[PDB]
Amino acid sequence: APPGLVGALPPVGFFDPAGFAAKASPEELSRYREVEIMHGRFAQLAVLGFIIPEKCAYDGSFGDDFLAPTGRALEVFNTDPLWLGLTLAVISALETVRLIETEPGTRTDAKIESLGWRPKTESEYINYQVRELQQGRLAMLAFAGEVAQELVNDKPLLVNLQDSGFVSW
Amino acid sequence: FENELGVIAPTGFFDPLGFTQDIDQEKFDQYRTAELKHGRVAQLAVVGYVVPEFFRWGFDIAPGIACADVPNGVAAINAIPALGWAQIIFAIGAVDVRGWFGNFDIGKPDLKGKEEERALQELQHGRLAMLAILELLRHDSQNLVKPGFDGLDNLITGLPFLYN
Amino acid sequence: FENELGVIAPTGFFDPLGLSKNISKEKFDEYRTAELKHGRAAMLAVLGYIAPETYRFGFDIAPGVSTYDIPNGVAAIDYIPALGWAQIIFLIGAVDYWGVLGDFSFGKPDLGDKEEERKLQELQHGRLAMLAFLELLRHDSQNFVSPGFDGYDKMITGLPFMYG
Ligand code: CLA
Ligand SMILES: CC(=O)O[C@H]1CC(C)(C)C(=C=C/C(C)=C/C=C/C(C)=C/C=C/C=C(C)/C=C/C=C(\C)C(=O)C[C@@]23O[C@]2(C)C[C@@H](O)CC3(C)C)[C@](C)(O)C1
Ligand SMILES: CC1=C(C#C/C(C)=C/C=C/C(C)=C/C=C/C=C(C)/C=C/C=C(C)/C=C/[C@@]23O[C@]2(C)C[C@@H](O)CC3(C)C)C(C)(C)C[C@H](O)C1
Repeated sequence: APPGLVGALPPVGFFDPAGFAAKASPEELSRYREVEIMHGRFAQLAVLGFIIPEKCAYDGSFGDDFLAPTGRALEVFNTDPLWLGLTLAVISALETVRLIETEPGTRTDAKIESLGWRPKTESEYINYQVRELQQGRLAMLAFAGEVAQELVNDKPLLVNLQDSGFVSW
Repeated sequence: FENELGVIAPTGFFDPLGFTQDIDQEKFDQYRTAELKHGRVAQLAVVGYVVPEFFRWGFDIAPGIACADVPNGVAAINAIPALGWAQIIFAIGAVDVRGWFGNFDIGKPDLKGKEEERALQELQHGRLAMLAILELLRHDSQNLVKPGFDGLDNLITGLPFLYN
Repeated sequence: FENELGVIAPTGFFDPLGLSKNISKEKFDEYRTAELKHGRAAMLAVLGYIAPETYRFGFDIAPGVSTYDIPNGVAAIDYIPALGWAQIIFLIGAVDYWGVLGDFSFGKPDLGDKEEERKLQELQHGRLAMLAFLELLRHDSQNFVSPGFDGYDKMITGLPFMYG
């Protein structure tokens, strides 16, 4: 069914119930894959960002005002809004650098070849691409869930776990 | 080295961080020896954690002490005199390097046909036991440094029948 | 084997019990390796049984114990906790089997036209140091069991000026 995209794994297979990777063009599928990779990268970072500041609030490690009322990371919109604005601005600037340099079709290769490590063979690479994609998918789901849950009952993740009797700490 | 005992589903060849990239057969043989020995030790260690929870020997390790008073987990490395621990260590070493009270020919059965399958099974069990021994060590040591810190009481938390 | 290194004038070839007849050169290599290692360790012993009698380092070996109070000799063992002893034993082994922290090439000199004379000096010193350690252990242990035995209450009896 698929056209050679490195994705697709044993748990399910080629997951495409709605029929999008048959009604698209050769360039459209490339853009879809890029969209996937990028969303995942951001998400993964955002999940780690939700976890660590919130925990540092739970452990009294940043003072008694860090995420003041509850401890939710969605509370930065109340305490320090301009900091969040400037951070989104810096992200936007570096991503404008991306949009300028990278050309249509790439938009994912940061040319970070020597600055980091990489698998030496070729099969392992295919595996690492599949991994990046899978971690990104799981992170997308996790971020959506965290945001929805916190907007439902204003309460941090670890505390929502502690209450309601889902952990043992 | 993509075809050597240890390749089993789901993960075909689990060398993600490129360790078998540029190595000769000697180094991979050393790695396999370390893996097999580690696995065997881990399996014996897990069995050792479980069994003293419902049975203790009838002798008296160390001058006093007695085998039925010693704590069960990460402790008992500080409740047995150091000389006895050193002697046990060196005896295990004698069995390890010299291979002494550990090579009896009645210990190498004729695995008619099934040799490779049984080697693969032994390696996989070693892997599982290595992870299990890590979990047991973490739970015990953490709940020893600060009683609690996990909520889960008891040392072998998982088999509640032993009431421990 | 009556021409290999290790023959001096008092007792030229020492082998009364015939422990080196019919052996292959591989073994005699292993025997010489054991002799050299034991000799070096015995020298370091006969030097570590003396130094603490007038100079204790100062640090804390374990969380509560101080190397200012632990008695010297076959008594310090049961003071340092068994985990610390083990953590040492394994590091000494790391230096002994994998040859780490002990193979720095600038420690191996070029004895030139003396490499057959300094090796013999090393071996003979080791032979003497082994017997010295035997005597020190005898005195130490015999008095640690029954205090006052042999009458010479001190440790390094032969060096009275130290005030053992
Ligand atoms: C004096 C006794 C003695 C001797 C001479 C040997 C000899 C050997 N062992 Mg060995 N071993 C022993 C006791 C001994 N063992 C005991 C009691 C255990 C625990 C079951 C093991 C577990 C063991 C494993 C798992 C492996 C060896 C390996 C080896 C080989 C070389 C590596 C080595 O020892 O350097 C030691 C070098 C080190 C760097 C030591 C590592 C220290 C670890 C990481 C942390 C130490 C934790 C702490 C100090 C000990 C707590 C446990 C203790 C209280 C029981 C060699 C044949 C290795 C092998 O076959 O080839 C690779 C190997 O993989 N041994
Ligand atoms: C820099 C350079 O030069 O080279 C670089 C190149 C390159 C490639 C960048 C490099 C790399 C790789 C990197 C950085 C890889 C990073 C990968 C990363 C960071 C992957 C995160 C996954 C997180 C997940 C899946 C979250 C799960 C979370 C899940 C599934 C949850 O359930 C969360 C949860 O909330 C729910 C939803 C409900 C809550 O009630 C309960 C909890 C809280 C449990 C290197 C190695 O750095 C070198
Ligand atoms: C330093 C220190 C410690 C220590 C220690 C250590 C490691 C001490 C080590 C002691 C050690 C290593 C003692 C070896 C003796 C070997 C001997 C005597 C060999 C004799 C061999 C003899 C006498 C002769 C043999 C033969 O002549 C025969 C019989 C016939 C001939 O044909 C052949 C030859 C010539 C070979 C403690 C205790 C751990 C704690 C303390 O706090 C600090």
